Amino acid sequence: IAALVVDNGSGMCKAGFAGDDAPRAVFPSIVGRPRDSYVGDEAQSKRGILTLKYPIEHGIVTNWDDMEKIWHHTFYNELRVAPEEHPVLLTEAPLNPKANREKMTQIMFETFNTPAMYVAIQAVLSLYASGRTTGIVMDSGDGVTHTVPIYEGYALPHAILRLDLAGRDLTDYLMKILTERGYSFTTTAEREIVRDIKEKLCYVALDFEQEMATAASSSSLEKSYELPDGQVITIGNERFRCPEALFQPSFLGMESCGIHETTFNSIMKCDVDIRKDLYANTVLSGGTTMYPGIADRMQKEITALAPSTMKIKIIAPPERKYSVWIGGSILASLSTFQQMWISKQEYDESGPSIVHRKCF
Amino acid sequence: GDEVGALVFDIGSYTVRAGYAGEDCPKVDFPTAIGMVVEGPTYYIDTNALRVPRENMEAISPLKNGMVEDWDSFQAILDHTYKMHVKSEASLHPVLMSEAPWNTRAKREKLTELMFEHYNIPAFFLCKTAVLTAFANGRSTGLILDSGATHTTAIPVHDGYVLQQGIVKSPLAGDFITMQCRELFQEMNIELVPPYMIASKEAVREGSPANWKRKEKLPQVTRSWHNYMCNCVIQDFQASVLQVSDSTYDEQVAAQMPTVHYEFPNGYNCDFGAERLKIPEGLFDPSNVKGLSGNTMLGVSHVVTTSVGMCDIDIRPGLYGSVIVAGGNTLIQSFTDRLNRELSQKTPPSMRLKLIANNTTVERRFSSWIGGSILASLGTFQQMWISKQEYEEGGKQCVERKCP
Amino acid sequence: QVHQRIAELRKAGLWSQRRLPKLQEAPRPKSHWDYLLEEMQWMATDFAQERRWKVAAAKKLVRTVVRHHEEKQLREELLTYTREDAYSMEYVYEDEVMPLWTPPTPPQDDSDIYLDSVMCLMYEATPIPEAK
Amino acid sequence: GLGDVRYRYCLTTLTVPQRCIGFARRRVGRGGRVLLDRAHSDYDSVFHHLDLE
Amino acid sequence: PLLPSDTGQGYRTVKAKLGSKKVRPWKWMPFTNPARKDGAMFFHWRRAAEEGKDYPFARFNKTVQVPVYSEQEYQLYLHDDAWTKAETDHLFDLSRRFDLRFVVIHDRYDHQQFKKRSVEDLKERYYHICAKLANVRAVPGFDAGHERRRKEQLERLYNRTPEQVAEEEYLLQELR
Ligand SMILES: Nc1ncnc2c1ncn2[C@@H]1O[C@H](COP(=O)(O)OP(=O)(O)OP(=O)(O)O)[C@@H](O)[C@H]1O
Ligand SMILES: Nc1ncnc2c1ncn2[C@@H]1O[C@H](COP(=O)(O)OP(=O)(O)OP(=O)(O)O)[C@@H](O)[C@H]1O
Repeated sequence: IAALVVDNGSGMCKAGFAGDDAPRAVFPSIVGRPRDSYVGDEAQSKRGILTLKYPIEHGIVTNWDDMEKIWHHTFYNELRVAPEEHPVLLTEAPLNPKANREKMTQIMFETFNTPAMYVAIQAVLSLYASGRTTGIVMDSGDGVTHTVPIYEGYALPHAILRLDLAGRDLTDYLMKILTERGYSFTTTAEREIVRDIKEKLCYVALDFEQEMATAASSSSLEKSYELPDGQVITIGNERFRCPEALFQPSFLGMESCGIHETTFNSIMKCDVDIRKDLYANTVLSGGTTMYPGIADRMQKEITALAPSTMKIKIIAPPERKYSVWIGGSILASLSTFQQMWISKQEYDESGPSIVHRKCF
Repeated sequence: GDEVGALVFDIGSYTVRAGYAGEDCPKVDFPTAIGMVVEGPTYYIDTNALRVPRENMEAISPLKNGMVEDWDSFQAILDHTYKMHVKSEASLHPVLMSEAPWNTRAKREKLTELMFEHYNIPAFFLCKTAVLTAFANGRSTGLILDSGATHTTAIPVHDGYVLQQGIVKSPLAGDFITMQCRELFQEMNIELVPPYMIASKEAVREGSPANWKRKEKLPQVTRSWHNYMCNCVIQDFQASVLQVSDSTYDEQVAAQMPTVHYEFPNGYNCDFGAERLKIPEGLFDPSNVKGLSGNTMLGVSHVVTTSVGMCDIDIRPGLYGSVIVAGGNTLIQSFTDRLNRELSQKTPPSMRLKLIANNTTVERRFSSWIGGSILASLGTFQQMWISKQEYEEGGKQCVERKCP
Repeated sequence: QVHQRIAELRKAGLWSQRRLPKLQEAPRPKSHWDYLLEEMQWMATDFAQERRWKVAAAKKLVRTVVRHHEEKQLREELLTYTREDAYSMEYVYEDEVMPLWTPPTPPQDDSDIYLDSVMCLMYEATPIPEAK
Repeated sequence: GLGDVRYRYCLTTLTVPQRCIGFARRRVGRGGRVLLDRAHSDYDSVFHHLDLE
Repeated sequence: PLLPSDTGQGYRTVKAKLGSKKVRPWKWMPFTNPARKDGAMFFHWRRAAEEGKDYPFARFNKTVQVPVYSEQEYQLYLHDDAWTKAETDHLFDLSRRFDLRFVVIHDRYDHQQFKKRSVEDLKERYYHICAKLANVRAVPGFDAGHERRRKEQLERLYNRTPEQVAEEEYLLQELR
């Protein structure tokens, strides 16, 4: 009966019905082509036989036919509902070009015949999911990281900042260091193994030098992990060396500022008055923020940077990775939002620019 | 026909503003100052690259008095803008650019040549900032009062054309306020420590000496970069504390006003009283400013009156009837009220003085970019683009003819 | 007082400063630049109105969301109008029709004259001057 | 004043949300959309006449 | 003060109706503008069924008609004892460019390569030239001094000091 909510990301795609508390289907966004097409997990196992491509890069779609196949797969196979029967809500990364919005609207209306649709910004959806009026959202997914300040739900485009450090880089760095300790990971299978290790084991250190000294002397920070072959490996100081790259990009070799510095700069860039609220309503989102202990380190860093009289308060819900989708799910179920839909007749009469007329 | 995929650029001494035509607010806004290292040189441009300290790095800007001087730096800035923020080939997008009212002909010609030959754009057009500011508010005729970082100027506009004769310039602008702030701090003996030097800070009682530690791992940096960081701190102080007195500055009345609280990066915090009012009074009465006894300087209100008085009489009712305020420096608290009081007092009663109400940051700073977007959106404007085929012959000949 | 105000009217000198003469004229039809200026005015108005609506709608949606969350907790125990009104019925006054601000239209014939901001000299001619 | 009509505001009533909505002005949007521009008054509370006998 | 924009929503009672109709495809297409002499092609969002139709804005390209003359005409009729041919040609070129907006023309007029002129002088010269040319062209079958006086009076009124304004106001009120 209700509408659909589809969220597209560089690493994972999430789809579900409005009003539900969690996405019904989650799968990786990859398209396999022969050396018919394959998508998601079916392509992953076939990837040994097939050639793989990614239709999204740094949150920006770069190939459209692949994206069309991704949407077709999502709807018909994962959701098993004909699109023309339901309204469809979509998500968009901040600072997205106009042409992308127009092409997306054209595809959605003409190819799939959806009766209505809307496009929303992921950061504001995360803010909705948190349930706050004014705040600053820190978003770090698989491909890209953004910091977006919001004032009464209106995202200030000029204060937004961007950073090209995300989970993919951290996984590659973990592979590099684990090879450097003496193991051997080359192909995509070992890359998935390393991603699993990163998700399972790594954590953020509150004080890097003290933890380094402890790992230098003590055995109390070591761990072991079991591989698919049944053989085991040992992992040590690497556990917190990898996530530390967030606050010290120099490790990866990039001359860029850390996430805390970027957030502080974004807050400072806005007007003087609203700074007080942003400090007290800082929000974290995305999969990359799921590392244990990140919130305390962030709070300590921003407390060091920020003026003494301000009050800093980090917010990190346990399910923050799906928070972006949860926000969209809440929004679609609202009553007042029903008047904000773009109808099919409006697209027919006006054209794709109608999206630039409504979806905000 | 109102939706041609065009881009519009706006560049100033403080920040560079770019975006897509038809949008309401500029998409990207980053500072104009960039870092340069010799041994062609290497440029670090955006905010993230600029903050990181490094050895032998100097701070430079391509603009001088509102005109381009360092063409290599300008080309690097445009390259960074395109590649990182736009992420689209320049050959596909028509471009619109703003220019200072007094920009000379040869520099316009060289800019057009650079764009067409190097960036290979499909179409081009140039306009002056005053006209675009007038368009943003929807006025064909009006007086534009602009107070940026470098100059405070008054430009009259009639039927969408700039009247060259009436332009009046003054040097009292944001940089003058920054110099005044530096003088104040030197008088108070407050040491300025830029954030990059601080490793950590402790809380200290009001007025007491600061307590902080230095980052030992810092490689030595140059003079200009350190000075630029100090200027950033002082700019923040300007934005936070200063205020303009409603009437003429009076020490006794100011002394009775409540104070304000500020905290520096190194943890030092002290309360400011009459000093936060005495400084901005310079913009309205430069004569009494210490160290600048030269009375030949003109205040903002006197600048406006002189600029209007130099135009044709029949147009003066039109100019006084629509006065537009623009520029970042006008954002100082209580500036518009003092300007309105002065103008209403000094203007002859026979003329109906009016000030356009636009007192918000986004539209007060980005007015020129908004006007450019509006102009690019117009359907009938599509006739006026300069094309590559037109660039071949009339690129030099018709550029003089095309954009008056 | 009458001799002194006849002195004063010979003072300020109707021959000196008080009341003024007529303006001349020459007709001329509109041109491309005038149409561009009108379209610019219309577009600027549209831009401003859109942005302002934009802010208001965002605020309203945020307030609705926060109140929805509050209602969820407690359970533990104006911006649009219909299509028909937009494109039908003319809001006639009775005892005429309300205007509508449309973008400029191309001239069907050479009849639209260019006007300007003379303002001070009130428009439309003077029928009966003195026998010059 | 200039006294132009296209810049005038006047009282109006909608049909679906049937009520007097204060001073309003009609205008044409970007693509084809027809919009109503609403002004402000300090008597907005009392303007709910309807049916004007 | 807000503004309501038209919408076809607020409910989903329209499950029908919308489910029986299909949209007309759109296209991103190039177009030719007759107003452009170079023939350059720009791209366009438009309904795919109306390809090739001329640009509907080209009907706004209307120019102001300004006369022209040859050497022989300037030899016979337009010769003047206070204007060189080059100066008049400059005046007429400026008039064509700026569409007889004489204030703008006076602003942009080259006052150093040619002796300074007031706007009234420009108007007078232009009207004399055009009138004589039209008169000759007709098959068998302006007042500068007044404007100058008006502008001088306006200038005198403008520089009136406030005490004079108050004195005039007092005298006026005495007459009721
Ligand atoms: N603790 C963790 N739990 C889950 N995923 C984690 C964790 N730490 C890092 N990750 C990485 O986070 C990524 C998942 O992030 P997410 O699902 O938010 O991405 P996305 O939606 O594709 O991003 P984007 O929209 O920014 O392109 C995966 O690469 C996963 O390896
Ligand atoms: N919020 C603020 N309050 C007070 N002053 C401000 C504020 N924001 C900016 N300024 C002042 O305005 C200056 C920037 O002005 P603006 O944005 O108009 O520059 P610009 O147009 O790039 O300059 P220019 O035309 O001289 O090249 C800042 O350097 C500072 O001096």
